Amino acid sequence: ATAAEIAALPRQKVELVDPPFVHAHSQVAEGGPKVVEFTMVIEEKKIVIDDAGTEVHAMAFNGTVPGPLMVVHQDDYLELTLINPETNTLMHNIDFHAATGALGGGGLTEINPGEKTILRFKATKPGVFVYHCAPPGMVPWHVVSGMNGAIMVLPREGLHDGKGKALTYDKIYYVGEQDFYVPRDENGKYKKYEAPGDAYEDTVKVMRTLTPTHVVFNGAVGALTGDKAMTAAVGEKVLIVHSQANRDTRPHLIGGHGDYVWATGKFNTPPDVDQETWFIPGGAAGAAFYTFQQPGIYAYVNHNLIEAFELGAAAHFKVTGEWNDDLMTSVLAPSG
Amino acid sequence: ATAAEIAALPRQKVELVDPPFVHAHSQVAEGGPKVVEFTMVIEEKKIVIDDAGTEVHAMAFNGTVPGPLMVVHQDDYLELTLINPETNTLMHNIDFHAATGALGGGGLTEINPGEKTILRFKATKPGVFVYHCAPPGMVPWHVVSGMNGAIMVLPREGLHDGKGKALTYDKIYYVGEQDFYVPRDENGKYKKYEAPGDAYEDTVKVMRTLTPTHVVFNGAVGALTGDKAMTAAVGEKVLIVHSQANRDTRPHLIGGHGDYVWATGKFNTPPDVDQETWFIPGGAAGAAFYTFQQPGIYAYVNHNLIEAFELGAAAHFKVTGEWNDDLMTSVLAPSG
Amino acid sequence: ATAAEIAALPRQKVELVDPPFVHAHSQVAEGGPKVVEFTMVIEEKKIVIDDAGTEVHAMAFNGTVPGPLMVVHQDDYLELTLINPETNTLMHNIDFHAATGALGGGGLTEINPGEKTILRFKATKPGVFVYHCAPPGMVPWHVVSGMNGAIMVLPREGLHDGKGKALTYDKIYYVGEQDFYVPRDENGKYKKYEAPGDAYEDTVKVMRTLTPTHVVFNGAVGALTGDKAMTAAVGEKVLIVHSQANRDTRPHLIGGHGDYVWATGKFNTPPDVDQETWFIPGGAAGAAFYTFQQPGIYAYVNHNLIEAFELGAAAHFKVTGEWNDDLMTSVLAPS
Ligand SMILES: [Cl-]
Ligand SMILES: [Cl-]
Ligand SMILES: [Cl-]
Ligand SMILES: [Cu+2]
Ligand SMILES: [Cu+2]
Ligand SMILES: [Cu+2]
Ligand SMILES: [Cu+2]
Ligand SMILES: [Cu+2]
Ligand SMILES: [Cu+2]
Repeated sequence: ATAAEIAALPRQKVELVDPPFVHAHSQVAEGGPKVVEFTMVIEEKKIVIDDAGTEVHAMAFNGTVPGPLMVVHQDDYLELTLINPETNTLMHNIDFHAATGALGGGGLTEINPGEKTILRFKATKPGVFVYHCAPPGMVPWHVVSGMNGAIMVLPREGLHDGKGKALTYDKIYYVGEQDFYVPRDENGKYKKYEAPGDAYEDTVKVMRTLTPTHVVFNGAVGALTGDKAMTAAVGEKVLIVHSQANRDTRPHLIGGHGDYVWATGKFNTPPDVDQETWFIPGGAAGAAFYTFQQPGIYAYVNHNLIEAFELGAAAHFKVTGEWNDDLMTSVLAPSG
Repeated sequence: ATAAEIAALPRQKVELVDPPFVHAHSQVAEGGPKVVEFTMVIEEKKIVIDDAGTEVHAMAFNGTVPGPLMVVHQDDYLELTLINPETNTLMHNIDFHAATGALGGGGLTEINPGEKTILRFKATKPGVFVYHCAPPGMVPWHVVSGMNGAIMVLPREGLHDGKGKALTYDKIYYVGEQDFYVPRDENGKYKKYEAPGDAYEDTVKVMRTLTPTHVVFNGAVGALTGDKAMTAAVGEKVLIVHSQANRDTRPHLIGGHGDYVWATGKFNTPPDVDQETWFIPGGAAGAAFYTFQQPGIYAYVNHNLIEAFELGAAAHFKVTGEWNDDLMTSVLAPSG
Repeated sequence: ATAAEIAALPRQKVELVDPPFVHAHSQVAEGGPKVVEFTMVIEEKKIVIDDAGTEVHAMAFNGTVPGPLMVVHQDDYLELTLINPETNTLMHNIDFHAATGALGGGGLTEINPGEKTILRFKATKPGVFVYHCAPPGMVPWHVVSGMNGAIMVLPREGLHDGKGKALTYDKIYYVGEQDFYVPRDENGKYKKYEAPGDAYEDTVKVMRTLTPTHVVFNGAVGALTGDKAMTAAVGEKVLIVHSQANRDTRPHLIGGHGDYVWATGKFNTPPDVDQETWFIPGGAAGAAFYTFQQPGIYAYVNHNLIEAFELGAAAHFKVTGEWNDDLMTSVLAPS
């Protein structure tokens, strides 16, 4: 409770890392409640989202779409230092779905270019939760320009299945999924603009059709493919955290399953098991736990396959290890 | 069980109230099975749904969009007197998703202007359920002109969490979400018509694109905002019933959570907990239970933020009490 | 399981049947693990999908949209012989969402016209699961041309509720839902094409709007209405398996409920109960169990009612038996 007791608590400063990677943390909390501190600089910046050179004026927490994942434990205090540099042109703020009161922090964090703010909240509820910018009058526009990310609030005792048993992951990835609404000119070619402000009226028009032009993981078509593929090994236990701040998605691991999925993203709700494809509503985060059993390339997709393969929502995993013929075997290879 | 047994049961006449309020009722059932009696008159009427004077020909149970919430207990009989006055122009009926047989009651209740009908059914399954009009050949048209609502079938012992702890609400609010399909002319302006029949062909064209022009709560943009804000106090337990007869929604309380959410709306299915954003599929109702911990303004939204902030799907809660600094605090107010 | 052990398992050839019917199987497995063998031939053919004569070039497992349901039990091996006849024009393959490895078997089954393949996998997880075609660089096009179906992997002990009480169905039906994306010319008329590859660029343009032209059960508007309605009696227990390989759906039985719904489709996840409307995400199969209580015509719909009644997603059940006045009665008939 008391502001004096909260001053007595240990501090712990964390350096953030860019998605899909997640900063060092422990699954089981060592010691009692802490004030965990993060800093993020907001950058408005031109990003290129596909191979044609299509451009978006992105509004990015820490310079990335999505914003980085922050990890705390249940009953920690998270303390954010949020900086809007004077080179920015817009007011921004932050709403944590994880937090209680003042529009998730958004009423207390309104910062113009050149301003900074520090917010603290108590992470009372365990799970993965979306955060996003939400300035009055301009909420969808900042969210759909990439201004969103996730936090994970781990239970103090680490993850468990529905019936008590410990689930320890070997590695964790964060896939942030983004719907973009890029205006087209008379000839169906993507438009380009000088400042974010100039794109406003044209983007609102595309938004009102409810149809994105691109749906991407980590900011761009193919950002998580080729040599940017996520990696694992046969027998390795992976947690995939997935968020969508504005629109529904239906993740699917091609060649795999979600062994335990917290599809609502909340760790006091017991996970579904043996999932082929799970569902994360717009404005939520989810998490899926899988142990790889076969080596090779996997694709991780939004299973609206038009959104996956036409709009850009596909990532790769490259998995090393030995093939298991009991699980699957080619009895007769393709032959005439 | 037998007709004679039903004829012996006490009757209870209930006066309906307009959404978002809900008629007087008891959470734990007072005594044994009753025949609960309700009367609704159907009104066809022009409504104005936005601040630009946009009109819809609404087809409204008891004159409101959505129609009123009816509350019974498990194993009561709901006996509905449905009235279609001579001042109306179309045939209407009612399908309760809570009922078993004859298309939810739809096949037994087709009434022309000038007619009435009395339907009785046993409320065998506890939960919140959609009701809606469904005239053969004309089902979606009546549903997206506002002709839908919800009933709540309480367990006789009241609400309980997933492991038997009782859940008593202080307040209950009914939010009905509606997708509308308003035709435009060649110049972008919404069309007006002089009767409901005349809008039919044009509306069907809009409906087939599957893209609503407006998504609203309680019949209009801003219906439940500012001074028509729903009210609670810090410490109050509130039940929010949300329905959508046609299209999916993803409710979120900005600054809050769904402590217990029956996302499917069915009380024999254990609620999800600590929800940030939950999902209600088109054709269903869901309910969220939450204890306010912080005072101030809260927005209640469909978290496709385009639908919420551009299309109309936003309500307010005004909450009184004192601020809890342990839960959230501004460490450094915005500043250069 | 030693190599010797796998090698000596009994084999069983199963003859497939067309949706919405399901091949003969037992709910409780009889005996120990088996290798269950199925054969399917791929057919590219023009089908008529609505009452206006709109045609599509379907890419059809076994000649049907959806593909047939295959039924095995947990820890059975499923061994599929997949044939692509010389008269087809395109390479096809298969990805079982039930299988582990090589893109669900898609990396091992790429067959040109004139070729066959045999894939074997162990069915380790119980549930209903989508299967679909998935050729590299053309995945959505084969899926939305109807090249998808479902399998059911039953628990060895049959279905159970949450409480561990057995659930035994009398009848099972498979409803495959398909989103089609049919191009139109500038007059608003649906286009017709000579060969499947001719339709490609125009179809991808419709696909990118994310708005299907038609949403149908069993390959056409009205396919499961009228004389082809599904049948049951008062007192029968019915399992409805439903799949959608690309797009969300929200099934509803008008006049009925889902007593037990495995909405995610996976039998180790306890079912939801007393459902009005349930939700199956694109890329999944779901299952609903219901005991009919009343006779009459029921409609079974996607409960986006525009998709149901304007785009084609509506089926019928005709149920025989006697009316129960306790459950519902007309006290005063329209007057
Ligand atoms: Cl896939
Ligand atoms: Cl929000
Ligand atoms: Cl319906
Ligand atoms: Cu912003
Ligand atoms: Cu939000
Ligand atoms: Cu009506
Ligand atoms: Cu309905
Ligand atoms: Cu194919
Ligand atoms: Cu798939």
